[PDB]
Amino acid sequence: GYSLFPNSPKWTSKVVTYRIVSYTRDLPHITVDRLVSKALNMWGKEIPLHFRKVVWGTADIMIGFARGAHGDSYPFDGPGNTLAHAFAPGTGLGGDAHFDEDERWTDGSSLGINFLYAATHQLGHSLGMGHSSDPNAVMYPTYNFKLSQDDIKGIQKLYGKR
Amino acid sequence: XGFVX
Ligand SMILES: [Ca+2]
Ligand SMILES: [Ca+2]
Ligand SMILES: [Zn+2]
Ligand SMILES: [Zn+2]
Repeated sequence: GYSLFPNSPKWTSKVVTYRIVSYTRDLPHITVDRLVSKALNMWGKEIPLHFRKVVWGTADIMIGFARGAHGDSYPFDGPGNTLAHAFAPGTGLGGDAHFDEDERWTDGSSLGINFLYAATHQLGHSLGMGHSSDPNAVMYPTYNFKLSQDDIKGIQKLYGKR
Repeated sequence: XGFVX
């Protein structure tokens, strides 16, 4: 089933700040905002953790779209291959979640990768979930849904139950 | 992709 990260990195405060630093032309900004909020709450409802959106400066979870190299050692690779990636909880790059601008992202109303699904996966890694061996899990390593029992068991193992 | 760092 579920994986964490080695030595169970996790947010050490009850409040975790997040910021959407860069948007996609594929979607209205407010749509990315609402879907990120929905993704975070799918995890947050299970655990004693609150998310706070900020619109400036450096939040704990920095979220954004980028093409090619974007300041970490994991440059994006244009259309196809890698779609997105995210970092275990920690300072700086830890918690951050990046989406490749060279794909197409949808709110469900158009053609594209489902951004809610993808953001729930990435933000799982942003909270300290690794990949699951359970094909029903949002944290399964490969790409209308809910967290699986495995997803919920894993996140509650790391943070405890709300 | 989930990375450490
Ligand atoms: Ca961070
Ligand atoms: Ca790509
Ligand atoms: Zn990145
Ligand atoms: Zn992943």
